[PDB]
Amino acid sequence: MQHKLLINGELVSGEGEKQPVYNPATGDVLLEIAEASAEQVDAAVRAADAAFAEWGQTTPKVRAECLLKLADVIEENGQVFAELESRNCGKPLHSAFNDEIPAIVDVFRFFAGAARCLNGLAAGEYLEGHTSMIRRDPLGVVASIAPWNYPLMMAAWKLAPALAAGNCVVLKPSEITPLTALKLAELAKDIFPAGVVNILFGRGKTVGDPLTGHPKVRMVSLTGSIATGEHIISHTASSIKRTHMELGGKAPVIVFDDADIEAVVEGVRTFGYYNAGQDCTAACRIYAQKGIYDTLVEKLGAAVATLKSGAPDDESTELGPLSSLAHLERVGKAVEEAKATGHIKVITGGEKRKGNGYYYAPTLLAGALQDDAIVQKEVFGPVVSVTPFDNEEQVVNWANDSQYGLASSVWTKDVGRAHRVSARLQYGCTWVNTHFMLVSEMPHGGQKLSGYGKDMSLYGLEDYTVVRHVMVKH
Amino acid sequence: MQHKLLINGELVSGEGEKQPVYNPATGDVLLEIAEASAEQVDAAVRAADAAFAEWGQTTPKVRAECLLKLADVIEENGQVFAELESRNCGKPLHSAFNDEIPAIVDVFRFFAGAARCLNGLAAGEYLEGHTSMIRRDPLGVVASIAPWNYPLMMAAWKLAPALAAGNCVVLKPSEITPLTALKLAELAKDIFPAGVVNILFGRGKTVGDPLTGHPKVRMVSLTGSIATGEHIISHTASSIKRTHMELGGKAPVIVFDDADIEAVVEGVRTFGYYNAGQDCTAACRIYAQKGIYDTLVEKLGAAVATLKSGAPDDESTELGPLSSLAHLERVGKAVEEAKATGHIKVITGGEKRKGNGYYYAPTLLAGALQDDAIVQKEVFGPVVSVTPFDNEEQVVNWANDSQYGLASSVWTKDVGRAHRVSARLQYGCTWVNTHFMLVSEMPHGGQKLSGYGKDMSLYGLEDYTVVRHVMVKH
Amino acid sequence: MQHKLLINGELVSGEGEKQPVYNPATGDVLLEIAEASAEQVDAAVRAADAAFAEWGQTTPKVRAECLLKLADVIEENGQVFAELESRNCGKPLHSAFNDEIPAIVDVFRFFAGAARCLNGLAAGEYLEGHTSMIRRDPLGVVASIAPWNYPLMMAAWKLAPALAAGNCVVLKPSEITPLTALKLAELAKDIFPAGVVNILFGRGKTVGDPLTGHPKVRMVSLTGSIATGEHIISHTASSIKRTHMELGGKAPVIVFDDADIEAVVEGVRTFGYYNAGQDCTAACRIYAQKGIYDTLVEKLGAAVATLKSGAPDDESTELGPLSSLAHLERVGKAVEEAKATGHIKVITGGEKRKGNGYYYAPTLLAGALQDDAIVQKEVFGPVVSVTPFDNEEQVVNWANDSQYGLASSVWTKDVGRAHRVSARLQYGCTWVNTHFMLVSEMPHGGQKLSGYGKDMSLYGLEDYTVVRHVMVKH
Amino acid sequence: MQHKLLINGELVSGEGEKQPVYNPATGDVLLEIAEASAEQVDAAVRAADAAFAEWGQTTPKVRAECLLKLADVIEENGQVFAELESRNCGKPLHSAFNDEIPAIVDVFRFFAGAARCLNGLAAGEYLEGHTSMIRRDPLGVVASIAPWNYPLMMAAWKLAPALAAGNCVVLKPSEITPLTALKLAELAKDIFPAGVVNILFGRGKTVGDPLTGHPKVRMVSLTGSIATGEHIISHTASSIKRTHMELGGKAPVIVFDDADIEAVVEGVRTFGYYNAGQDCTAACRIYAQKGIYDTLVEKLGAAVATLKSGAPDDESTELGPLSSLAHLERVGKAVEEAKATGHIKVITGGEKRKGNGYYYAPTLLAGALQDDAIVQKEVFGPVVSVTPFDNEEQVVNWANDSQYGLASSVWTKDVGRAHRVSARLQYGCTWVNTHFMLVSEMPHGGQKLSGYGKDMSLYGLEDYTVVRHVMVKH
Ligand SMILES: NC(=O)C1=CN([C@@H]2O[C@H](COP(=O)(O)OP(=O)(O)OC[C@H]3O[C@@H](n4cnc5c(N)ncnc54)[C@H](O)[C@@H]3O)[C@@H](O)[C@H]2O)C=CC1
Ligand SMILES: NC(=O)C1=CN([C@@H]2O[C@H](COP(=O)(O)OP(=O)(O)OC[C@H]3O[C@@H](n4cnc5c(N)ncnc54)[C@H](O)[C@@H]3O)[C@@H](O)[C@H]2O)C=CC1
Ligand SMILES: NC(=O)C1=CN([C@@H]2O[C@H](COP(=O)(O)OP(=O)(O)OC[C@H]3O[C@@H](n4cnc5c(N)ncnc54)[C@H](O)[C@@H]3O)[C@@H](O)[C@H]2O)C=CC1
Repeated sequence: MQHKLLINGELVSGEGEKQPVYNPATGDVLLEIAEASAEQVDAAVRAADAAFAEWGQTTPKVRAECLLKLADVIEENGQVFAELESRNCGKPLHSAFNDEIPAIVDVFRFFAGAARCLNGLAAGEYLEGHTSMIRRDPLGVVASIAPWNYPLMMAAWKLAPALAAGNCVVLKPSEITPLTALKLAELAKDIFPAGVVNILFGRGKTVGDPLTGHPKVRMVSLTGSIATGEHIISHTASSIKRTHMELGGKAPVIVFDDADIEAVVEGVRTFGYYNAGQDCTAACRIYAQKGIYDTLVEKLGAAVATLKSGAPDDESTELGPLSSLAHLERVGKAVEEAKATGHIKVITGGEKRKGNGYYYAPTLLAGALQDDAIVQKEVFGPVVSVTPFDNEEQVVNWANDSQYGLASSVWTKDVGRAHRVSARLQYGCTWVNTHFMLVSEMPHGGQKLSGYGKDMSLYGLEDYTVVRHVMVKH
Repeated sequence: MQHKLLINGELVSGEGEKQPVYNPATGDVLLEIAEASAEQVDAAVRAADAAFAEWGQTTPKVRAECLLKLADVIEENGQVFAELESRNCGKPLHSAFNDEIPAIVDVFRFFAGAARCLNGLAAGEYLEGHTSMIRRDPLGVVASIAPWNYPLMMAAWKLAPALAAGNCVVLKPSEITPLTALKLAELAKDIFPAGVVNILFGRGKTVGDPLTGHPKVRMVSLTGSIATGEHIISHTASSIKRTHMELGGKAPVIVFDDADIEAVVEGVRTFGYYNAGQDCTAACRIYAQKGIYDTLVEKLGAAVATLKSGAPDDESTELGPLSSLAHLERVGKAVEEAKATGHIKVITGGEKRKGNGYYYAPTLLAGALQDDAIVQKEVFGPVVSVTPFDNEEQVVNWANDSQYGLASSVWTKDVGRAHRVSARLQYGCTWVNTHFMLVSEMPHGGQKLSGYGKDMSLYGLEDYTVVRHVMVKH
Repeated sequence: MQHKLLINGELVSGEGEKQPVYNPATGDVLLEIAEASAEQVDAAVRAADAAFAEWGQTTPKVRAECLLKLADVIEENGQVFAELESRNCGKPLHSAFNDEIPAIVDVFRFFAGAARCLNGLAAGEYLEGHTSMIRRDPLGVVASIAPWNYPLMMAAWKLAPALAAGNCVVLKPSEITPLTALKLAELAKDIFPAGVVNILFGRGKTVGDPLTGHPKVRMVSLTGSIATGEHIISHTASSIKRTHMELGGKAPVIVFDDADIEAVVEGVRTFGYYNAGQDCTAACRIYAQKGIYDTLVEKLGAAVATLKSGAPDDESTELGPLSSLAHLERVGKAVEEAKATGHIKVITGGEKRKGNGYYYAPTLLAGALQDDAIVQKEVFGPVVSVTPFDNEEQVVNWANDSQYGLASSVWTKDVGRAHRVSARLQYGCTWVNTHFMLVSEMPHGGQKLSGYGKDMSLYGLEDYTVVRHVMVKH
Repeated sequence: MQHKLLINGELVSGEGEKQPVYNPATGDVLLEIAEASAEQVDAAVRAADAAFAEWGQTTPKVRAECLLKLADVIEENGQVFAELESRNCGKPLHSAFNDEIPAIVDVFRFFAGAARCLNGLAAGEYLEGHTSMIRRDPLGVVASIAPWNYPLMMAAWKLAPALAAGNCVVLKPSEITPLTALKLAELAKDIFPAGVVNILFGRGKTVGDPLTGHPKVRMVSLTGSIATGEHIISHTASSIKRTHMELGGKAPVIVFDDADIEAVVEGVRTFGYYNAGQDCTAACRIYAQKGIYDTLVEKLGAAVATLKSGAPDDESTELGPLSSLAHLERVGKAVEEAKATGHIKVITGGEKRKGNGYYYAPTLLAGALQDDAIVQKEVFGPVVSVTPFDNEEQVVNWANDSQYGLASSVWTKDVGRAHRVSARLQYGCTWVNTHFMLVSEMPHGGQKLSGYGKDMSLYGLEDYTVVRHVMVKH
């Protein structure tokens, strides 16, 4: 149980107000943790700023080596990290341990390698008698704001490319889920020079506002809700801060008549509900051609109904709780508002579970229409909707008439159709005949209200550099 | 006398309010032009949105061809274009014809070539049994907002990459300098399909606010002031619009003891006052090493005093007027504030010219200190200040202690020093033993409050695309 | 009608031996052209080496501009180039004019653009206190050897990236087909500085050998047979000359049971027999799944039998003659070899056309086995074989057990299978559900005995550069 | 000492003839090692080729992990590798351990990361209704030939990119210096799947020729002499094998009047004679402007003469022996022909050292002229020549009139000139005011008779891939 902030190479108790941290599987408080005070946010940013003079002139190879050691330390401590995440998030331990930990280590190893591989334009005399070259320099201090659904994983996605690029970082995890960030703080303390990495604790208003609005923070990076994104953008507009934003999605799952229906069902059973659907790429919005609609709904309803909820440290557990009491009510409301339309049918689920801890039933809803709030707004819970469609053109225009733009999939056995739909979809990512898969080499990020900017890949690193032109007269 | 807007392939009169356009050399009204109405702003964006369906799916080759045509049409009308810009802007005719026109033509020809040269990640199996590929797709409707200092040039810088990336465009020129834009509108009418290029006219509040606020606008690109920049980021925050920003600069000209002093004087006499200093890269704030400080002030004062003001259409004319009455007043005020410091000597200039038109005397200001407003804040007039400095480390630190980050130069004969200073400058571009030189291949753009995003280069193209990951299960 | 060599900016008669050039549709001599003498070969190389001192220091902009004006000139002379190519090669006029001319113009336009877009590595301090940058400089004099199948087109493929990169070029066309290249010589005389382009006439032994063996030639680029590839490689090994090689292919066309059979027939009818099959990507070797083999053989033999041979200048003509008397004998003996195998049935064709000029009948052969010479060796004629297969793995292993690696296609409606096979095929190109399509943006070039290096695309330009590291100590 | 071959996952004794390995400090025989037999060569290529089936389809993540593992194993055994290298090559122990070992480990760590960062072209529709993507797939079996100057390091330069690209490898070390190769074999046995790495022992003619001439080998990579290069090119010509060649250089050291003479002296003293000058980037050829010529020659002579020879395992030792008796015989004869020219003065050295072991005296030769053999031919021993020049243009022309193209440097304080001369030099790399410095991210490789292709950097990985165009019809 580690509870202190990391500021300028030191572990320090927050001197701000204490706040409760819950075990969502039971509703019990794990502990109370004191927030960073106004003075602590400011000290953190100042240390980062002072660390940048030397840190921002390091070589790729030195940064690469810091990142590989950070990778090793997380890997050697995988068990402890999974346990804290499962306790804090209610993730089934086996899921946290087997799926997330290996990914988090790999993010770090991949960004170590990428640090050393940055592209440019050929240097030469584009104007007679002058030599031009292009560099990628870092920006300075980055404010990173991580969400509650993948606490350590988001932390890794924000830290790794910022560091790789030669910036100093001030990280605020969600106040719901600080436990693994504060264990990382303890373990990562001496890997980077003092002030290069600072990790704080507390709420958006009390810690987040002073952080993101500091005159020395040159870039804010955020993964959370659109209203938060909107807020950070206006709040930092007076200093034209670089922003980097991932604000959720509402992935259409387009299933045509020639899809392997069993594979769709097997897929959605996992991708609709994994992490209780609190996932920015959740397979939550099915468009199913009218030919296969009834068969899909029946078979999906029956596969979803067998998802096993239980203790997170039980291996048989597939579906854990929601993140907080408030989130549970949020998800519950959305479903009741679906029900209230009169044409949406509950195929299975649609209830909070009995007990303490924040469990909602795995839910499937059918007969959802394009203009329904269930289709158009992100629910972020263990809830999947099904909408009938007639034809390719109509369903592509529906999928793309969305304010979201992060992820999507198409299920069809036809080569031509898969490539047509793929080319047209206005989403950061499109899977063909699967969903959900990410690799550290391939960029994750949105368009429209989903945001802009990439996590993972070389693009991810590029977002934390400024491209510069130096032209030398002969 | 071309006064009509281009909306959906048609030349139409503005149905909003009449406004005056002036000749800055004489102070006379050139004509009055009806602004675009609220309804016309909305029709333009609707046209571009509907045109995007087909235009976003065109090939690189087809967009390139359209862009070569556009280039052609500008070069065929270069003499006319240069005349309109001179009349509206007060630019010397020979300068607008011999410097601006070819560069404009070349911007379009460059971007035609780069539309076909877009980079990606090697397609392949990053996860066993799944082929990943990476795409660069267009955003939709771009709202482009251009300044009054380089009206046709900035229009090109905004039009060329956005079209090359596959977007549709709604362009608003400065209400002060619309004449080349409206001539472009007539000339380029049938080169792109209806709705792909739309050009309007009117002020920021009455036309720019409803344009950048349109729900169908996905990206807003602005060259203009910091205040305008902050306001647009605030205004479009609610829809997380991509923003692309170039908000000016204050280019440090760092001159060491071993510099070629006569080449510095020759350079600054051009690059300080070209365009009356209304240039986002003007050589406007000199740091001069103490060994050469007084000789430089001496020789620069004498060279700046000879700069010739006169009729724009006269080949001997070197310095034209400022853009408007209010911008003359702004510049004048700045100069007076420097005087009132008590420690700043006027070496030459520092008065408004008698006569009609908005002429300001070419001005050198000496004894400017680091913390003076004349050093920290962009004047955007024919005014340069000179500050003495001691040593390399001190001056780099002073130069980098700015809210601006666009352009800069270092003058020194030593290779080591030139590279050391160039590596450390926090500026989008640094020149060595010159200033001011731009080529279509090399990006131009800032950091800090100068903004982010590039114009020109492969990078300025990348800015109008979304990176997409498509992954196909085997 | 044009017969002079281009040497150092002058048009001059060969002083070597006269050689005959035939019209292959009639077997008549078009004219006799004197070869470059050994002195002229030396002289053209020394002119290119002399021109390289300035040409290799030109800006991308200037090279681009040369290339666009060359593109204009070809376009302007489209009709004439098509007639000469049709006369000298037997290509149906409509095809040379409508297919080849527009691609040739486009190649030069594409490379104009790509010349300004060359990639590199971010410049920076990879070693503390040292700034490294990466350049892409030209090699020098490039000897270019073109084949008889696509005379002007291959001339464009060799010239365009070599010039774009800043090399000087000494081109040798096939002695069988020099006519468009000599017209090129006249037309292009003055677009580049003297000696930057040189065009010669003559055979391999008398002209190629002295050219490719010249001490100042730094790179040889050849499209032609494996034996000429082998020979050039030996003959230039003494001076580690850079080689660039496209040596033919034997494209596997893989047809699965779920293919659109009618589309495969339509495709192979054009792509097996376009240019009388004298094409490096011809669809010449079908592997047909057991399920559809017999249907495919029946439908294909019926489609092949309608191919209309006749006067090249007739709009209805689809199949022109072979390139020479010797090539006709070669093709003929290949077909008699299959037949003598005792298990290959002639479905249609399989003879010489009556009359003069070098026409072979459009030919389909069925029952060819994996180890038959008809399957294994390039015939380069209007001849296509068909071989049954059982399963996917078997046939991918068959297709890959070849000495060729240039092009290939897979025909299947199944997305999974399309991507599996495409991933696995050991060929420079793989089309899915089509064949033969090329674009200037995408590379074309082989592996194994097909050679190495690309034509078209940014990669094609890269092949004519040396990457250089300049490291500057602080 | 370890003497066994690594073939297909097993350590086996050579079954060919026994060859002596020498300690070049003393002339003692270290041991005898049996060569691979022709059967063993064949068996190695066959194991690699069978290993490719699965190894060529691994993900970048997997290969990178094998590479990080191998880096870990070399690092963990750093002290032993350096001892073996020292005993084998006469390298001073402190030099091999402090300089060579860290750089070798880093090569592997670098390539591990680069394996996951491969660039491509943007996937999309370059031809309407067709989706194009670009991949980078492995070649299959690579034969790598390592030299005796940096045995382990060159084995890493060849192994790391070939493996990162997805190829299998059969490495032949120099028969002179196999000890670290065969220690690596032992230690690396189980890191890769069976047959993915194979390490043989033996001579160019008995093991080399059958290895590089094998039908399953698709690429040959050689670092060695020009003769050897020319021979590998002719010998593999019949199968058009990809070759990859680093064949030496003669690096010009260009020293202008404004150079820091003391820095030039301190530089060359190290870079002229490190590794007894048996380096392809040796600072061996000085061009010294007439103003500073006599001072440089005096001071250089005095620095060179203090170079301390002595036992390799002694900390004070700076200069070790040459690599063998024959190489010492060669070096001594190159110096004798320089003396017999009648115009070269021996400033210091110019003799074999008394004793056993192959020590030659650190040697400085003055008054050598542009056309002398000592200036035009690589010597590869502790020998440096000095040539007086008059002007910049003359010396750049002198430096570029070489059949070498690997490395070079320029020493001058002037920014203009350093850039002018760097841009013009026809050398794969140019240092400015230093020489010799290599880093993993930056390519090393030549042009002209120094060969082509690159070691280290992303370029060096690209050299072991085939770019492929996959195009899917809609
Ligand atoms: N990755 C995620 O956690 C995502 C969450 N959402 C949605 O957010 C909705 C409602 O609020 P929450 O969900 O609790 O997420 P949120 O946006 O409120 O929280 C994400 C992060 O932003 C921080 N934050 C909030 N205000 C801030 C401020 N003024 N300055 C700086 N940082 C600030 C939070 O403390 C937290 O670390 C939920 O429906 C959830 O689905 C949507 C997309 C992604
Ligand atoms: N190009 C640059 O980087 C420039 C920096 N500046 C600085 O700022 C001053 C510029 O003069 P101004 O005309 O006042 O403003 P502005 O310089 O920012 O004009 C730029 C463009 O933005 C538009 N604009 C203004 N308000 C808008 C709104 N609410 N919504 C949409 N578009 C809007 C204008 O109509 C014009 O087309 C100068 O003193 C100079 O110091 C000025 C001009 C250019
Ligand atoms: N003077 C003569 O009697 C010659 C006879 N041959 C023989 O005749 C046939 C030639 O037919 P193609 O199919 O045109 O050969 P090819 O098909 O590979 O022709 C491709 C191009 O390579 C050129 N080339 C051929 N040998 C060369 C060499 N040694 N050095 C530089 N360039 C060279 C050709 O002139 C042509 O431009 C072959 O069967 C070959 O054995 C080849 C060259 C000369």
